[PDB]
Amino acid sequence: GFPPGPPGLPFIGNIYSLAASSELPHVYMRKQSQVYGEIFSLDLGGISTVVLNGYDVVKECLVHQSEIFADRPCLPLFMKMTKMGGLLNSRYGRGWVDHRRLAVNSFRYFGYGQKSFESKILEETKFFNDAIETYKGRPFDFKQLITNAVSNITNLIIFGERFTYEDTDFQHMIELFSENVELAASASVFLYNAFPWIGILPFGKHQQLFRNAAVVYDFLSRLIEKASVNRKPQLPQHFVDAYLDEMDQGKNDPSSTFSKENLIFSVGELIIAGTETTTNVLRWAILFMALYPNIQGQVQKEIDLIMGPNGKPSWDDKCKMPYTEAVLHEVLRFCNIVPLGIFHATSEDAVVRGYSIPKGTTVITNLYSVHFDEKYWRDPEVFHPERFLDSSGYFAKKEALVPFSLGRRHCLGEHLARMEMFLFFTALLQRFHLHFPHELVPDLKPRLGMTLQPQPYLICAERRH
Ligand SMILES: OC[C@H]1O[C@@H]2O[C@H]3[C@H](O)[C@@H](O)[C@@H](O[C@H]4[C@H](O)[C@@H](O)[C@@H](O[C@H]5[C@H](O)[C@@H](O)[C@@H](O[C@H]6[C@H](O)[C@@H](O)[C@@H](O[C@H]7[C@H](O)[C@@H](O)[C@@H](O[C@H]8[C@H](O)[C@@H](O)[C@@H](O[C@H]1[C@H](O)[C@H]2O)O[C@@H]8CO)O[C@@H]7CO)O[C@@H]6CO)O[C@@H]5CO)O[C@@H]4CO)O[C@@H]3CO
Ligand code: HEM
Ligand SMILES: C=C1CC[C@H](O)C/C1=C/C=C1\CCC[C@]2(C)[C@@H]([C@H](C)/C=C/[C@H](C)C(C)C)CC[C@@H]12
Repeated sequence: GFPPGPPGLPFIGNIYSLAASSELPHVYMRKQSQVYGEIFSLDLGGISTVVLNGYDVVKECLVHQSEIFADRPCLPLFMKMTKMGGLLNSRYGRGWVDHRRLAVNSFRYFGYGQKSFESKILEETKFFNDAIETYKGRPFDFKQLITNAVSNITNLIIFGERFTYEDTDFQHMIELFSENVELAASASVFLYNAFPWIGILPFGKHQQLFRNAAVVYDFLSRLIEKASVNRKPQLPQHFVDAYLDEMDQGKNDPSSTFSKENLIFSVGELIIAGTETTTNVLRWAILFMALYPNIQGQVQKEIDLIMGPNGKPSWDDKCKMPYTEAVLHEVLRFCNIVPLGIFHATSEDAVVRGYSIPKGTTVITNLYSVHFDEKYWRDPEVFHPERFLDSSGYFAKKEALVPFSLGRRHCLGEHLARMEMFLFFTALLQRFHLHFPHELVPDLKPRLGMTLQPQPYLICAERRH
């Protein structure tokens, strides 16, 4: 029958278990998998859920049974936000196919498929490093600047332009949207999805989320209107124009899935997916480089050898920079920016390893448990970039590294994120030495959210050459 799992209280089930725990949810789930096995169940206030732990079960579900596990759960929060339309939380089906295909094609065509695109990223690193330089080595929080810089890469693809670092209205929208990604992980929202009548209560994190989402929605529709002003039909300049072309071609198809709503949802999703995740990867990398100056120095040694101290970083340099690549992958493995992926659901009744999983069951992919899977990793609890180097000193790709997930829903933005991570990291470490103020003791415990981000920390960036 159904997979077994820990017991919890009546009504609220394992929401109590997760909330009472001293461990963050993904850690709690990995430990429970040592007791009940690789696939176990949680009851989240009456919502029946299975958790997939370790490389093998995750791959068996997302890859071997790719169609069956490619759906999204109809949680009240998600139904309320996007009606299971758009792209990121779209039901597995025609609408998802339509939006996925459009987004994938737009990212190549308006983005990295064009010769001039990398130079637009480099211009962003220059805007970004110049802003860092203005602090003149005094301690500050990088979060805002990194967020601006990274969101701008996708802005180019979506809106056809970057926005300046004085655009406080755009930055405010992103701040509320990011708050929502964090609130989505709270006990308040787990309880809301279990007992949606809690919406009657006016105070709480659930009302903070709903209010933020209304503000963000309006802002996004106004950005999309402005980006469509000078549109030339069938000659799109960006994802918005391309979306509008699609709506025109499907005007007489009534089952066409493209819509004004779905444009706002899919745009919002593309914006927050990229901005939240890539930002946090860089924020974790900087923390660990300041923490471990010998590792920071090896990276800088390699930059100087390959790029030179004044040469412009290029994506083609990556294959000559194995240690830089090792460090970036080890930040992804170790820091787990998306620890529990995005929740899946079964699109039909499933059988996995003898256990029955009924249609619509929520499926949590514990990606953290894959990256700490001792069948595949030696001492996964240790941060060790050199685990990614082969006996000739070259970067070695590992099957059980899946920070972008696997299967049908695997990260659409992976290639772009990898370019951004590499070019921003190297441009930054080429120009500055990074360390903490007064060598101060920084906190490395992540915040609770749907992504893992560090607590606020100051860093001193000092010009090198
Ligand atoms: O006003 C009397 C009120 O009585 C009943 O409510 C009780 C409730 O059921 C209990 O749970 C408890 O409430 C405590 C609550 O659980 C705590 O979370 C807390 O609140 C903090 C929040 O955590 C934090 O988010 C923030 O609160 C902000 C809200 O999130 C935000 O939405 C906004 O709230 C405003 C609302 O937009 C607006 O509705 C208006 O509120 C009126 C209500 O519409 C109306 O129902 C009635 O409230 C009754 C209610 O019916 C009973 O269930 O009158 C309200 C007029 O005041 O205005 C809101 C105020 O801004 O802004 C807030 C900013 O605070 O911060 C708080 C910090 O405390 O503490 C609660 C302790 O009370 O008890 C209450 C009654 O005591
Ligand atoms: C370090 C950077 C990033 C990481 C680690 C990351 C990770 C992930 C993960 C784990 C998923 C879950 C897929 C699943 O459901 O199993 C995902 C989905 C997704 N990501 Fe990313 N991501 C990154 C950057 C980006 C960027 C920059 C964009 C867009 C500009 C993006 C767009 C998306 C979209 C649209 C989905 C949902 C796709 C679908 O449902 O079909 N991601 N990502
Ligand atoms: C799609 C939108 C934009 C317009 C409106 O505000 C409604 C809306 C909400 C989006 C949300 C709110 C809930 C939490 C969502 C679903 C996030 C979910 C939990 C996914 C998070 C993963 C980890 C991403 C960030 C990589 C992404 C989009 C967020």
